[PDB]
Amino acid sequence: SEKFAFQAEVNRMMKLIINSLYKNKEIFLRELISNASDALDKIRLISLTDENALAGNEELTVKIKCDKEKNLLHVTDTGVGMTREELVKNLGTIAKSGTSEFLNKMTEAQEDGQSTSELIGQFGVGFYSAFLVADKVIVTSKHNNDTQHIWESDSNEFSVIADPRGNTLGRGTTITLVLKEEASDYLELDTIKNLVKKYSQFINFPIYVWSSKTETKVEKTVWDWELMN
Ligand SMILES: Nc1ncnc2c1ncn2[C@@H]1O[C@H](C(=O)NCCO)[C@@H](O)[C@H]1O
Repeated sequence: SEKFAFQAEVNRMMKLIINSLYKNKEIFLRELISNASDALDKIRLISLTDENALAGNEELTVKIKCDKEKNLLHVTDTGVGMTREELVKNLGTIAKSGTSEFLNKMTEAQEDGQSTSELIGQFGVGFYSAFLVADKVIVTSKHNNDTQHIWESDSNEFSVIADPRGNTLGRGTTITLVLKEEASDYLELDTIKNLVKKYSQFINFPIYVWSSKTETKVEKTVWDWELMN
């Protein structure tokens, strides 16, 4: 449907982030998990004021799935979600007041030889680190005040469409990563489980990985959400 170019500062930001974490690519998952935590924190706080805030989906979880066969990684939360306008502005521009400070602090850091990965985490701009391991990033989101929408980008542009599938999330957001060939190891359950456990121990919400256990030629395989924190 509707196509957009990234704001120039976001193009600059993306490159800064990519270069900062280029040799620590796994950090992308830490940031997606941190963002999902923030979104969950937000709807939890809204529920203090809105008696019907959780009506679209009564759960408060992060859920992560590998799809080796389709080369996809999904990170789904039932947090606050994003309206169409929010997908466009939050992901495509320097929206928040603090974000603009990131760019300056990031540059002053890289000159003074200070660590920068803490800056990415502190300012919550880690979403773009997804492009370290993904050729395409897809964001499906449902907010109580809007219909379900899909944002998609290969980092050279982005587009937003209303989801033709309707409201499948209930409430929350899915980050779908179309993984680079070099990043296929993030499709392995053992790798993902190890990373999710490392980055979710400090999160105040339950995080699940869609895992499998095979028995016993005759084989029996059991699929279900394995709690990681
Ligand atoms: N899972 C997520 N759920 C709800 N909102 C999310 C989200 N992941 C990112 N966002 C929103 O997009 C913004 C964002 O990550 N912009 C890119 C860096 O500035 C976040 O500040 C947040 O407001």
